[PDB]
Amino acid sequence: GQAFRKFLPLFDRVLVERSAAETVTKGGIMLPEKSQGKVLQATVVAVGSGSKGKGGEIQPVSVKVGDKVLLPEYGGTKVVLDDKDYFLFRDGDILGKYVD
Amino acid sequence: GQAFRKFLPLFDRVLVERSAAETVTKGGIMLPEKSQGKVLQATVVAVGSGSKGKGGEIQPVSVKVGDKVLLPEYGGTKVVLDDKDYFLFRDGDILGKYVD
Amino acid sequence: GQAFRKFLPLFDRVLVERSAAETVTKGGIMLPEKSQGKVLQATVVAVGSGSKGKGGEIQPVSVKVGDKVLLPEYGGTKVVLDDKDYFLFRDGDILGKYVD
Amino acid sequence: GQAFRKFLPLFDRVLVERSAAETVTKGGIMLPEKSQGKVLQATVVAVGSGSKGKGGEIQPVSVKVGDKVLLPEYGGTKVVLDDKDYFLFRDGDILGKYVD
Amino acid sequence: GQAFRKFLPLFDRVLVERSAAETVTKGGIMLPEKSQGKVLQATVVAVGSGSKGKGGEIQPVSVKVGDKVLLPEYGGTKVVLDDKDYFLFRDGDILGKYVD
Amino acid sequence: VKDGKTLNDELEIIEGMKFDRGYISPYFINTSKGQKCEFQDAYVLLSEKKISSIQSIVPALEIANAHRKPLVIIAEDVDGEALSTLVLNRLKVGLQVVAVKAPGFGDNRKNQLKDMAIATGGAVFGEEGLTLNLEDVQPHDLGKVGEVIVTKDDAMLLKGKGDKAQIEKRIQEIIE
Repeated sequence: GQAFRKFLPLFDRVLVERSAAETVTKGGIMLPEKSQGKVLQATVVAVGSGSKGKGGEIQPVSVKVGDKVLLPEYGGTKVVLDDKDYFLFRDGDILGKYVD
Repeated sequence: GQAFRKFLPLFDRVLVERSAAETVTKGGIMLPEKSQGKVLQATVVAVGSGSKGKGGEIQPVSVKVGDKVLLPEYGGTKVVLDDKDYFLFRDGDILGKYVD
Repeated sequence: GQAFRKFLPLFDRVLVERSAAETVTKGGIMLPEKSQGKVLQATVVAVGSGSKGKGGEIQPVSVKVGDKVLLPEYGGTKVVLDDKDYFLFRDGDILGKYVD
Repeated sequence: GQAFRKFLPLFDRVLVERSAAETVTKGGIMLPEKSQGKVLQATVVAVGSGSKGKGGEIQPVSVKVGDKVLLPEYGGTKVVLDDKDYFLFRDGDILGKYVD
Repeated sequence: GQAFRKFLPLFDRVLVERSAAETVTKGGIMLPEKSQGKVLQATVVAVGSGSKGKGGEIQPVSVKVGDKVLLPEYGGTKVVLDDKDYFLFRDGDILGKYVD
Repeated sequence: VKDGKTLNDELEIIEGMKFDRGYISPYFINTSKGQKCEFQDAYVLLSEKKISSIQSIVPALEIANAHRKPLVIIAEDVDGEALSTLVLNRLKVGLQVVAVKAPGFGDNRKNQLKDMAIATGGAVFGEEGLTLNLEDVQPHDLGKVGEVIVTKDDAMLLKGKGDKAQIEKRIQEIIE
């Protein structure tokens, strides 16, 4: 598993950081902060070693550090690292990847 | 798995787009938009790699990109790709496909 | 699997059509349409490929197209094919067959 | 399994002690005790032998004594050892480790 | 398994007796009996043969007769043997042992 | 014109900004001779919303403690965790702080708080329009008063360090 800010996720957990909320629209219209919901786009910054789905070996997580991912609305655990927000999900919770 | 608008579903998730709602009847009578429910017919635009149902290998999804399928009423996750609506299901949520 | 009206059920699902409701009794007494409940007798018109109950192979569905079967009261999904009613069940939901 | 205070956890349970609650802020402002929630940071002081996830062998716990771990909000059992507070979790309850 | 007072528990069940409630404090202050709850410390007096967790063999219980153990708050069954209180647990319910 | 309790008429001149809200807790008293809290060269934190959480009151106190200057918190209400923090820092280490309710009932309360902000040179926090938050406080967002006297029933702010142009502009707005 890969660590981040000296934090290593256990088992199949994935630590991400949510993308910055959009403050202005595409035409220059400023948005209230309290009307901005949780940003479902994230980048993977830490990955656990992986659980043991089959017998005898460790299944690796399907995402690596640096992947852009789409998070679900529910299922994230708040984690504070060096006074900064991060979110811990199970590997099966992440909906999809943005490939480039 | 196959990507679509640089979005790749993880595991056995399938990304579809719902078909266009019917606005007029066969006899030429316009319908209100708010009386149109969710269209349960869709075409598959993205497929995940597939989960590991058996031991040691990856099971592919039963549907490929370009299949028209019949969606269930509940079980789809809203996904916005380039300001356009798309819906993400599980592979087993899908009822059936239309073959031609 | 076998298709019907260009519709193929996925996995172990079975598409049937419910038998016609009885309108007159055996002595010639006509019945209200509201008092006629859902007819639990059906004929199988489409079968899916079948799920994978054991490891490595596909289990076929226990019913074929043309079998007359007895349906449970709950568990059927409404499917409209060419403006006609049809019902989709799981293979284990069907109670029994009538063999001749 | 490793014991501590003549106490040995059974199965895959992990005995930790919660880190000391912060009483003053970084600007030297004293905080009320009742406004201090449960400290989610802990150090592992005892580990069980481990359950048998696979067939025939004992799976060891993923954490050893002395590891700095991050605790979940719920899932800990209060254990009193020599008039001192300790908390017993399952192995899979632990979110992650602080490696150095 | 090992029996006690002509009673042998079946499967992975463990028969213990709770330690005597503390009547006086360390400073000489007597306590009311109604304020003394269930004593979670116990000694194992009988063990079952164990269940069959794996295929073909019987898994023995992790505790033996004479082991000082820590019980959970809930999950015990009252057993009266020769007009004396005893409590029957599942093997997985016991939190840990006191090893000397 | 009001009732007098004496035999003769008396004239009282109320200077500065005095309103009918006293201290929230009696532990802020530092001058026992009149049972009042007196500070000189004090910061002023103004909140249009209530302060009841730890995170909404720590950085203002950190600014006050780092600059070694007294803090006056005028809000709708200070209660619970923030109030206990204020009292604990007052009693134990001797932090120069006092908390006062904001006068008025409705739009007049917001208008009075904005007038205090303009007079003192500070900013109003927890407002509807601009949405400034108490978690992000800078030293320039705090008003400055040369003198403050807080009794049980009233508070009084003297020689606030606001901008004269701001005050004249607010006065002309009130006139219009």
